[PDB]
Amino acid sequence: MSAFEYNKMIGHGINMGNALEAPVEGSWGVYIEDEYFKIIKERGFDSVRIPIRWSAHISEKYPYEIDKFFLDRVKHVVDVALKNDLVVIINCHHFEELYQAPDKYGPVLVEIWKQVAQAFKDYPDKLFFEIFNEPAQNLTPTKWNELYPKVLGEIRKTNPSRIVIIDVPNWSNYSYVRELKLVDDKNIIVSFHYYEPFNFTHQGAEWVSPTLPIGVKWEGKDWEVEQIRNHFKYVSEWAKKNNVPIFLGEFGAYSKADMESRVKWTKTVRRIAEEFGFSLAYWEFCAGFGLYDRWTKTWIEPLTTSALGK
Ligand SMILES: OC[C@H]1O[C@H](O)[C@H](O)[C@@H](O)[C@@H]1O
Ligand SMILES: OC[C@H]1O[C@H](O)[C@H](O)[C@@H](O)[C@@H]1O
Ligand SMILES: OC[C@H]1O[C@H](O)[C@H](O)[C@@H](O)[C@@H]1O
Repeated sequence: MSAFEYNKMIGHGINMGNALEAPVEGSWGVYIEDEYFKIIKERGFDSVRIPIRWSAHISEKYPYEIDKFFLDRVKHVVDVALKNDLVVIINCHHFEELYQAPDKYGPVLVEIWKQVAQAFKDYPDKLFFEIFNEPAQNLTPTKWNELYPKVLGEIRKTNPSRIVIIDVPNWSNYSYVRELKLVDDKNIIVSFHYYEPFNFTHQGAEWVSPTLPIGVKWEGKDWEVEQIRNHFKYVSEWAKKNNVPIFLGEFGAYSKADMESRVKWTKTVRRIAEEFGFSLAYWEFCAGFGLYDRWTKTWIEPLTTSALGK
């Protein structure tokens, strides 16, 4: 039961976006209904990645205790996901203070994972932990390389062998993969995110400032495919050198991009990842990058097939 076998269990997955990583669940548009996981399994996904903003559910002061009600909610969500025979990834996501002052908030992340690891320690091996989403800014490659092992150390005290996913630093952009220093732990998976070209995938996304213009195409030209292949080969050669499996944790193009381009970009990214033995998770389930319409109760096609491969 090696890290590579567990990586294959992640397989082709999907992110439950705009839910538990909002300040409050539902305030970004998605409340996780129990049936969503049955719906996700039924379509053919192997896994679900669940972004969680734990940092908005803890006391301001030490020992940064996680709200009991929030913790039981997450427990319930995990329970239902696992009962639907999915692999489940829970993370810490959008810890804004960590990006600004990691020397101060690094110990807070440790305490958060102390508590989450303790609550989930007896869960089946199909639940994975992911220490942090997209280290960046003040949480530099170097500080991340210092911080993550300490959180991992803490996790290992109660969960000796559970799969733990380590994000690439600098927003987990592919090109920073070589900056990540690896530990001796043999039950880890390295994760990067892919949104290239950013002016395609995030065109018209109001949350980017300035808002990128729309009308950007992705056409599947040989040169366009090759861009993607070269980026992933770079991740691939590093990973093989270091004997670590790779998880493409997020990839997607915003719905304000033209559908034809989205289908081509999405299917190309998925195929290239499969080619390098990367597991993957589409961003995201049902909102602005979404594959599933909650109201019409239908998966958008062929985009969903482009994301999933079936
Ligand atoms: O990543 C942050 C933002 O992403 C997207 O814009 C979501 O629609 C929004 O809910 C969130 O504020
Ligand atoms: O979630 C934060 C996002 O925007 C950032 O600029 C990163 O470069 C990108 O990898 C990520 O998707
Ligand atoms: O969908 C809203 C945004 O924030 C999320 O955390 C995603 O990771 C990123 O890809 C996107 O830009």
